[PDB]
Amino acid sequence: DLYSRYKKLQQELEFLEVQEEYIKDEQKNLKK
Amino acid sequence: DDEFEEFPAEDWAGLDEDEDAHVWEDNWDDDNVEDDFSNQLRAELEKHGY
Amino acid sequence: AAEHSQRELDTVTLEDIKEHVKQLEKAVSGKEPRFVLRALRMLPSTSRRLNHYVLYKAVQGFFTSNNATRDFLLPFLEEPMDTFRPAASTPLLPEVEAYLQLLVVIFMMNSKRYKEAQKISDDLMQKISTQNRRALDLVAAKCYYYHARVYEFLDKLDVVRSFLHARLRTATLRHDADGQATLLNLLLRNYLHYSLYDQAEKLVSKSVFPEQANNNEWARYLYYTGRIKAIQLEYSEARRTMTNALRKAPQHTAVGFKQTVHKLLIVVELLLGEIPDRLQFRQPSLKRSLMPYFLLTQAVRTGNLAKFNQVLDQFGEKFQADGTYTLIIRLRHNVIKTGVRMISLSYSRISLADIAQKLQLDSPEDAEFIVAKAIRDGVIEASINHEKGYVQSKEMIDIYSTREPQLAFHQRISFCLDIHNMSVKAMRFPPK
Amino acid sequence: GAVLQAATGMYEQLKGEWNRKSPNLSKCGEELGRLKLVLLELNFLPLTKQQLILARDILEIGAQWSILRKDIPSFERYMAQLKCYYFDYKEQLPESAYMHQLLGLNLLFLLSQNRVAEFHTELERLPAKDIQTNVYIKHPVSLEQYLMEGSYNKVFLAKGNIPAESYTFFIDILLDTIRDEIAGCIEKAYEKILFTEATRILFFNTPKKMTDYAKKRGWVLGPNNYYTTIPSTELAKQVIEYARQLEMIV
Amino acid sequence: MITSAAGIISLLDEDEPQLKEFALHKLNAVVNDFWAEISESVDKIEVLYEDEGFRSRQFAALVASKVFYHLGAFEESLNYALGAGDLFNVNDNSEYVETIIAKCIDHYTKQCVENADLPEGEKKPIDQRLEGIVNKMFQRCLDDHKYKQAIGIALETRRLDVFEKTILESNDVPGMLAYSLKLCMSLMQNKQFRNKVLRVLVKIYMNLEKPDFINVCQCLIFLDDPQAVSDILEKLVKEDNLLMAYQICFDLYESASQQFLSSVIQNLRT
Amino acid sequence: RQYYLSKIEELQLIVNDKSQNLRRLQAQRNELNAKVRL
Repeated sequence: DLYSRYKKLQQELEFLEVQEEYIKDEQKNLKK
Repeated sequence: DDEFEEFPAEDWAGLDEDEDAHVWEDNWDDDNVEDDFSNQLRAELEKHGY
Repeated sequence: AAEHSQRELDTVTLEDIKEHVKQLEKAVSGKEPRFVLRALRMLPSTSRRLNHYVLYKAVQGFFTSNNATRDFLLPFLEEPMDTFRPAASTPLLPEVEAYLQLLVVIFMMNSKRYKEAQKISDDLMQKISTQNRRALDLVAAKCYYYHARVYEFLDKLDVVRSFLHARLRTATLRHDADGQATLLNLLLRNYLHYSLYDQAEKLVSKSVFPEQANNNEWARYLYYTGRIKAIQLEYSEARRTMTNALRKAPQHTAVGFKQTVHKLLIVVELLLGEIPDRLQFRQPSLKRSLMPYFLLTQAVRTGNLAKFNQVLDQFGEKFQADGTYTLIIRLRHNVIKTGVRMISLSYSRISLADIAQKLQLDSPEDAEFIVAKAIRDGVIEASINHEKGYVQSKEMIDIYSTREPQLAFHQRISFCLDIHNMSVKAMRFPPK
Repeated sequence: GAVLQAATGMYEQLKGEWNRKSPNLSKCGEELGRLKLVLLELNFLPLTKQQLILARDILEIGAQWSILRKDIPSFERYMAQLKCYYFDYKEQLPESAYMHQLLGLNLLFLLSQNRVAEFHTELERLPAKDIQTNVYIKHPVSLEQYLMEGSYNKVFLAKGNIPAESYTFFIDILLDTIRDEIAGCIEKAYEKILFTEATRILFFNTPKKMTDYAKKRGWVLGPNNYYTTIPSTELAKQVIEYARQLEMIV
Repeated sequence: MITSAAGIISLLDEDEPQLKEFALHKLNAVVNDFWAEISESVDKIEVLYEDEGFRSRQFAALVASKVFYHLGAFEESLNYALGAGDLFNVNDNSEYVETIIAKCIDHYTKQCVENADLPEGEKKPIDQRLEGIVNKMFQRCLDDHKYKQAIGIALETRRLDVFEKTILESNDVPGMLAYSLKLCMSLMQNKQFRNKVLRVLVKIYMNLEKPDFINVCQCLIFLDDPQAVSDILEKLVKEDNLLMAYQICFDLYESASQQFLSSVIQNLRT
Repeated sequence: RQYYLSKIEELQLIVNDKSQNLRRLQAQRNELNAKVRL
């Protein structure tokens, strides 16, 4: 319940970070 | 926005009469004391000749 | 006739407050901060009306879950005898109940009734001490501010210090900004109100203000720290901060705020030697209010001890009324440094006998001591040649080819780059 | 109760020996030591009005004894505790006749170690009706106004205008404070200063004293008795930072 | 009523220890009112703490702990809060107590994972006080009967002993076993700790009075332990529960790898 | 117990901030990719 929600929150933040770095790299390559 | 009611929102008394209510905006050197111009020159110049 | 207009205004205020409440619910919907400052931004304008019929209708419409918290306002509330839920028994959002209790408090406040407002504000904070939701943090900031407004006219600010300290620490732990800013400003006012300037200064040094805090709270904090360092003798940073705050001060409202800030910036400036601009002594909203301080500045610029003494004897009540009587003591004792300041700005070199003649110092050694004290501070840049008697100022080297423009430009361009970066981060595209 | 009445008589004896022309410092010292030790048991700081009168008088006699004993590090602590005991939130004890005396003493002490900001705060603390009226603080305010205006010679004239004998103790050390401040002012005001005029304005009547105070600093006598680049790194870091803020997306 | 801490910090400079005890009691009474004045005078508190001859160095440690808790130097606040000892009433609901408890949990989890990944020869020792106080969180959670939260904290802290105890003493053994299995499969990533946790649930499953051999076999397939499942199948064969054996083997065929099935067959053959 | 809720709300605010930022970055990449495709 509480702990599972905490784990899902941390996992979603991690996935958000992956998407963030991917989008930055793709932005650089698209600018080129 | 906060009106800063912590500060008493100072009422300007009873919105009484101002000094002149002019559009004549002045500077800090317009409130000094001077004594005309001709007298300045002469009274300062008889010590040397006029 | 009057009842018809009153009923129409009650209905339009009911719809506006309904918009506020719906705005709280669609702000708690979407799980996001903001859109609640869109709720609280115009509580002054709606609190302008605050009639009894509209408040009672709102209470009966949005507190359909009749609780003891609704049954505590009802005794003091005067409900209309003859007199809307936008509809099931879904439990009330705590943000909604806090906001509704807030408007109830403010109506009960503007009617010059304080003690019951004191109790009701206390019960508002006793329940807000139980919630741990960021949606009830921006609301809670304004609840705290209006609560301290309730308490201020009841002359019981000292008892609130413990609560404000605890909630400020709670905000700092939760990284709150609006609540933190409101509590910090309010507690600085608490410390200065009981003349705990040392305590306020010490608190300031170990407390970092959030950069994201709203403009008005930032201006309040800047004013408070500026007063602290002005009575703490940090005049240069003082004037810098009050100039910043006046740039952040509202143009239309906060007449009392701008008046106090203008008064303290005037005294800080002429303590540092700077002469306040005459135009700020000309706007109608400030003219007669600064008229005591305007005569103060006239005496300061003239520098005659006779008119100075008469101005002091005539306006000392105004001087202490702002907590500036000691400030004006230092003012009366720094007018001489001010005089030396224009003397040295006008003259590249000047004999100390000439200094005593133009300043009425009656002694070359007295002039030497006074000018040495003045030049100790960063008021006058010179190079005293006691071999001959020169007060030869430093060569005004070209500001260009001196790296000073490079540093100033670096700071400014960094400011523009941060502005651009924050703007591009604040694009905030919507989902649909 | 019983300990409180015993301490009442005990500090009656304390002040009785103390107000005697020159109290035997050891007796009253051990007395007030054990007296504060038991005052910890008599509810030191927050209450019977006589209890706070007792504790406030303990600290007042202790502070004036520090004047008499001539110890500053303890003097500051007696100052702070009895400041928590003089005039802040107390309001139940009768106005001590010895309030303003030590407000002035503490202000002068604070000036003695270059604490003008803190001193000004303490000036703000006390009421406005007394700065220009109460002589126990008119002597501080007059002297410090003369200090701030730079009229040091006015201080040299008024050093004897103290309102009570319990001022000269740090009137002397204020006299040394002003002279060291003045010496710093001359050092950062002049380029070269002659031996004779330096001896004249350093307020060291003994020329030997002036020479010792000159050796104490690096400001030296002089032969005839008469005392940038392009860093290209931080600015380069700045331009690289600008390029960084242009690049690397938002 | 008090107005500042100047009197108290001035009392702090005094020499006799008992007056220091009284002043420390007053500081602990009011450090949430005016922290700033003692914040600049915390060096006295540190030199008070580091003295061995003090009879109450723990109280100085606690005072400095609260001071640093205000200061935001939560690292030194945690240091001198662990230095407080038993006077840190865990059962207290103080905000300082609560936040230092949370930071104790965070530091313990960080230390636990950084010691778990590292080999045995390089394990930095965990402080005894933080281990005991976090054990007091598990005990307090069990007394409050928030068993899921204790399970989660144990998984965060790599404490298989606390996890095993929490599952054993939990009121609902099968439901908590299922919740732990779902969490372990769907949410945790570290493979070696995953194997250790799966072995823990396997042991609890087999020691359970009516072993949920479907879940045990699933965990064994996830663990790749053909010998254990072969022995369990032999146990089922000798125990006559043939329906268990049939459903288990069908599950292994549907789920386990070809190598796993071939190895199990070879073990069943021998 | 309350520690769990505090961590959850902190992670929730961080996640909201990062999701809003990711939406902004996705929009920027969308317009730039549209320009490249055109």
